[PDB]
Amino acid sequence: MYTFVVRDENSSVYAEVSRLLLATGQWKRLRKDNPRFNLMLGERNRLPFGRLGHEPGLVQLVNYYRGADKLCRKASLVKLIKTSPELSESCTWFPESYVIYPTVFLAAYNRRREGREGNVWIALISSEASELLDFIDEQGQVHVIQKYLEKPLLLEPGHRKFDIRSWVLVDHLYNIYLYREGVLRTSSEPYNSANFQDKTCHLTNHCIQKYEEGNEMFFEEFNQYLMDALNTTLENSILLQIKHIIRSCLMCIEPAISTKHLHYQSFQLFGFDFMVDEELKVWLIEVNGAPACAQKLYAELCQGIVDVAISSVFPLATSIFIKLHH
Amino acid sequence: MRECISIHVGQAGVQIGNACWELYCLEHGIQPDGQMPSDKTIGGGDDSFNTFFSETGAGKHVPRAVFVDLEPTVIDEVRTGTYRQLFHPEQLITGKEDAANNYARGHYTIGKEIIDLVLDRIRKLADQCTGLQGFLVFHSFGGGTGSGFTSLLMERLSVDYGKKSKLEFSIYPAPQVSTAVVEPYNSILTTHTTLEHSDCAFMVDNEAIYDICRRNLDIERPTYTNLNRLISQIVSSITASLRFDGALNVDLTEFQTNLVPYPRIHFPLATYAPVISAEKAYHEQLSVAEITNACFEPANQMVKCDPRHGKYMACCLLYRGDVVPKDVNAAIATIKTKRSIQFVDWCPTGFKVGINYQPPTVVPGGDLAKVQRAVCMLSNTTAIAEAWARLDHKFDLMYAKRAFVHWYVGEGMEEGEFSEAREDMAALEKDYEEVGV
Amino acid sequence: REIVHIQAGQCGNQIGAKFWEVISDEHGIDPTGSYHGDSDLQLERINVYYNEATGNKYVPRAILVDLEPGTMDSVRSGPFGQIFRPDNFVFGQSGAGNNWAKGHYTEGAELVDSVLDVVRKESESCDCLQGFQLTHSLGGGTGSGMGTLLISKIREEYPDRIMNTFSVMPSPKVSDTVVEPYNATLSVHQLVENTDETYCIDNEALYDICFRTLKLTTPTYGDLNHLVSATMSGVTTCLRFPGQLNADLRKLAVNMVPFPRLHFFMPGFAPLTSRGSQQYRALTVPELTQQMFDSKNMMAACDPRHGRYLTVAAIFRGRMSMKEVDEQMLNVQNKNSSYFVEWIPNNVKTAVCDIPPRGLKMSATFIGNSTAIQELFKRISEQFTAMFRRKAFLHWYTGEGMDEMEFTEAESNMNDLVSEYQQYQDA
Amino acid sequence: MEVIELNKCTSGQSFEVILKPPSDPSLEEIQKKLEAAEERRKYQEAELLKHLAE
Ligand SMILES: Nc1nc2c(ncn2[C@@H]2O[C@H](COP(=O)(O)OP(=O)(O)OP(=O)(O)O)[C@@H](O)[C@H]2O)c(=O)[nH]1
Ligand SMILES: Nc1ncnc2c1ncn2[C@@H]1O[C@H](COP(=O)(O)OP(=O)(O)CP(=O)(O)O)[C@@H](O)[C@H]1O
Ligand SMILES: Cc1ccc(-c2[nH]nc3c2[C@@H](c2ccccc2)N(c2ccc(O)cc2)C3=O)cc1
Ligand SMILES: Nc1nc2c(ncn2[C@@H]2O[C@H](COP(=O)(O)OP(=O)(O)O)[C@@H](O)[C@H]2O)c(=O)[nH]1
Ligand SMILES: [Ca+2]
Ligand SMILES: [Mg+2]
Ligand SMILES: [Mg+2]
Repeated sequence: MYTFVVRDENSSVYAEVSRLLLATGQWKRLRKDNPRFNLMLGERNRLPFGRLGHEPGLVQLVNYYRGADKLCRKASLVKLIKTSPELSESCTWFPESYVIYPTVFLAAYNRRREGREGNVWIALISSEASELLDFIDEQGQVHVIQKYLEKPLLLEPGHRKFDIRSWVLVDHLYNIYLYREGVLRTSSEPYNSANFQDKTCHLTNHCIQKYEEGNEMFFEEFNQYLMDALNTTLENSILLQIKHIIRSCLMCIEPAISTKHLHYQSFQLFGFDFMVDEELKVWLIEVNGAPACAQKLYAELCQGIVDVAISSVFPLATSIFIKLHH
Repeated sequence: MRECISIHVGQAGVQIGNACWELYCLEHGIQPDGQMPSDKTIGGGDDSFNTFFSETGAGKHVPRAVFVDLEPTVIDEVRTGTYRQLFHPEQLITGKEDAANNYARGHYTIGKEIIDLVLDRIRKLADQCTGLQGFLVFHSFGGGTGSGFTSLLMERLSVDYGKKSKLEFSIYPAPQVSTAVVEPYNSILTTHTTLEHSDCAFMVDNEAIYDICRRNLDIERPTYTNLNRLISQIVSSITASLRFDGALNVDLTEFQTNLVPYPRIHFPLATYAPVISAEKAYHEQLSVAEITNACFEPANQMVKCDPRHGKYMACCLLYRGDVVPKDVNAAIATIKTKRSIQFVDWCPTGFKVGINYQPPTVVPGGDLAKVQRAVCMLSNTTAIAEAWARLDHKFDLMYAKRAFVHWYVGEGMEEGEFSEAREDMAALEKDYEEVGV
Repeated sequence: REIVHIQAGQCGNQIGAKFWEVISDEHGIDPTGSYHGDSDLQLERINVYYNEATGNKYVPRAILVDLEPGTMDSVRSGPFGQIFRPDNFVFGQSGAGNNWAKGHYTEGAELVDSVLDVVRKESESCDCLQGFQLTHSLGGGTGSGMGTLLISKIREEYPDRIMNTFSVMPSPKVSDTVVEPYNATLSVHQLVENTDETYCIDNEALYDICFRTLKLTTPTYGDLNHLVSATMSGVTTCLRFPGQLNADLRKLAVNMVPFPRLHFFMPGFAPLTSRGSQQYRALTVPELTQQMFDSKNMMAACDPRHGRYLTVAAIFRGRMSMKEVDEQMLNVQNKNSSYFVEWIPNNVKTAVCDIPPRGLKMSATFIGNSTAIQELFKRISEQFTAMFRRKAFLHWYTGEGMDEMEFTEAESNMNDLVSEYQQYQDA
Repeated sequence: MEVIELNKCTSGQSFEVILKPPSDPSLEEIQKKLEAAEERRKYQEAELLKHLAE
């Protein structure tokens, strides 16, 4: 009978994982402050990685990778992509970005005055540099500014923007498992590049949207649309590139966060956020380190966390993931 | 030449000191009676082994050591053990009644009755020193004597030898071989009262030594004897530069200069490789590159923690054996790329290297196999603060209910010394955290 | 590190005598005091309990006290009765009539100074006296009333030595008189103030163990005292033999007692054996661990699942794997960790000693500081107030000069002790 | 990767490799504290003896 503690009550994904564990009859949940746990479903901030793996007689496992924030912070992801030789200054899949503080960005925006090319960026969106730079100083904290993708792929009927959330699970062995169910999070508003301050058709976040149910189109429909409208498949036109981006990011930070020879072990669920332009090119927007899941897919994905990340380490009495081979 | 005096305090300190002096004698060719056929300067010398051994007109080489325990059991084994010849009876100081795992009993009640005698014996060795460098103090954090008497001794040594360096070798408490439920209390109390009196302290977590013995020596349930022979190897790597010809870490002052830029943050992580079982018949001998790479594996550290998530302020490599500079720089070259090694901005990214050609000496019949090359890495990384966090958490758990506090108050300590010592620890963790982010 | 042993009244001298029989056999000392053993672990710590006499004989550091001569002539006739130093039989003639007031204030006070004279002559031959252990019951008059008088006076003369007791609690299942709850409540009031460590030996549990587990339909004090001497041997193993620990009474108090008044220990033993009949399959380390934590192996009739463990000591005896003992001990904690208070980290400590007790290859002794012990004091408190609310049987005590007030104080101290245990079981 | 301060001798050699440049209380106070602690023990103990005398 394995043991686990819960330290993030606000977690929909692990609210499910703990209910699944208890219902196998072979897991018992302890009080959050009891140190004799096998598994820590930990808190998001200041998780005590330094108190793990010092329990004699306890294999210990936690659902976060120490150091993985360097991927899941707008400003940290920029610094990691610009300074790691594995991810050249030119990734070809990351949008141009700079970390401006509020108390070399201008060198590039001026370049766009040469050809009067697109010059929309984001934090929030604007067209002149001053409009935005005054906004990062009005907020007070570090913002990151980034080239807005002025020609996104638009779903018809609707002429609508969208982003793709992929859920990636990385187990204690550093296997990279990409959940096969993605979600498109679409804008019900027809896209138009004239009024940015009306950011209902630009910001494609589910909340910001307070054709398809829940402004969410799963991979079944989207692959069918690509076949009918563009004569290609989701795998060929977009998913190859997504698997390449996931593998590249996670292979980059692997020496810094791997728990292979460590006295405790980590896995973590990531949500990768992508953006497909009109030439069927895939771009990486952000990496979310504590992602939520779509309602239809909570059952399948939380069960698969148990199978792959937890029961893999603590066994009990065809698959939903693609292994990204590195 | 400049002499060093070793002081061993309590059970852990005395037993580790015995392991070390046994090892020193094998490494310098001094037999259990203290005769050293190699010393042709009879009854004298300013050789660098005279840093640790004085000589009699009869040519006996006597450790510059004082052993002190508040009870007689342990030092009595020295007094009748195989190296009973080595020490002068005046060097072995014993009480009748020990500290009972109670910091305040060792520091206040019992400590107050023996501190003048011990400092009088310490003064007798200092008077045989032409230019004394300072002290190496061995002790547990956990014992009542180790924690409480050592912190009283460290205060007085500052008073009496204001100009002398003091180094610590400190055994950090592990539940797998622990003696007392209150060791977190004693650990914090002795750290708080000792911090400003110690220039450099090497913490050995018994948990880490224990797991190296199980993994790499294949010992099912390590004994103190297994732990101490491995610990004494590490101590020997660290002190070899004081006892041998060389140009790195030649006096105690150089340890501070090389490993401690900020004075409170004086706890370097030690990492040792290779640890090879002596029953392992076929052992492929490890290369310079392999043993150096192993210096960045947490499984080989004296304290388990993750240096990838801290920053370095300094780093020394200490090799014993068939090692030449070129292999070390080649090994360092390819490890710089493959590893997360972040130094603080106000420190150069670099390594001080020391090579001693005599390969490691191993106790005959012990557990460590002889090897052709070994390395001890000393790195001042903020990740060692993980150990402070663990201890302080355990202290907070007990002290919030004031569990066991009456044992300390009943020895004349005030409850407030607890929260004072804890607040100092709180500032210590905050210092590490500023430097390391 | 000499211990001075005192045994007082009928129960105290009966379990006292069994203790010295059992450990004497373990240290290889015969009934005439001569050592006839094989190992040297037997003699390394022999001085904790034995003084050495000319002729190289070993004489228990034991003072035998009673207000009646009856039981003590029984000891002197018993098998090992000749090993005791005869000057150390200190006894009166009146008895105490199962009356705490007689033992503590009238009869006992007449005799206590000559007991303290023997205690003093024993202490003055000690290199480093740890302190004292007293065997006694709380239900009669001598061990109860005079036993706690001795403790109060020993603490006045030796305020900085450890005071340790084995205290047999009364039970209606093995009951001599109706006034046992009065004597026990008055005694617990003294124990709470003046001892560092008391092993609560519940005649209720010894009876239930004899009846249910050992299948003895009519337990006697002989059947009970077999269980008591096996426990007493087990809990003192660390004092009498060498370990990785250099174990003594103060280190035990430091690690077992987080708050001064909560020093009442639940002892347990495994395997539970009836006297005479031996069984030939040694237990396995998994079995020892499970039984010694089983409520059925506890010598205080308290359910450990109704409280929490503040601290635990476990002492394994015999040839066994220390790896497997560490594994099984870590297994029982991590599996039932809710019954261990989380605010005392690592509150379970385990020792192994090579020499098993007589007639077993494997045994395990358990010492628990559990908040469940409040069940024992509640029980005695309910029996006390049932009579006391009608002042029943008080005249036996007011006739010796006692006031009702002193009963109200003792009851109220014992109820505070109960509330203090409930404080930390919820913490 | 810069190597510096190479010192050689018959026992071994030492040196330094740069991969990148940068970017007390008195005896009498002790004596008070200890003697204060011993007085607090004596107070506590005299209180016990006063109580036992009662
Ligand atoms: N590595 C190692 N650690 C030891 C050794 N002996 C004791 N320890 C550690 O020291 C801690 C307790 O401190 P001790 O040094 O044994 O106690 P002490 O110094 O004699 O002080 P007292 O309380 O008076 O006995 C234990 O938790 C052990 O882990 C040893 O020989 N080697
Ligand atoms: N370079 C770019 N070009 C075009 N559109 C972009 C863009 N960068 C972001 N967007 C769009 O605008 C939105 C801005 O929201 P942002 O990316 O800051 O939210 P988020 O992804 O942090 C929310 P959550 O954490 O809930 O996923 C993105 O979600 C995406 O739809
Ligand atoms: C949670 C806990 C419990 C005890 C200790 C500790 N520390 N030192 C000593 C103890 C006990 C003891 C307990 C079990 C195993 C070995 C020692 N003990 C002892 C003394 C006399 C005895 O008759 C029996 C036991 C010591 O001497 C530390 C933590
Ligand atoms: N376990 C056990 N309990 C006893 C024994 N003798 C007496 N008792 C208990 O002690 C109580 C009587 O007190 P007792 O010690 O005999 O009176 P005393 O002579 O004044 O000390 C009774 O409640 C019994 O249960 C014995 O041999 N073994
Ligand atoms: Ca010389
Ligand atoms: Mg000791
Ligand atoms: Mg009777």
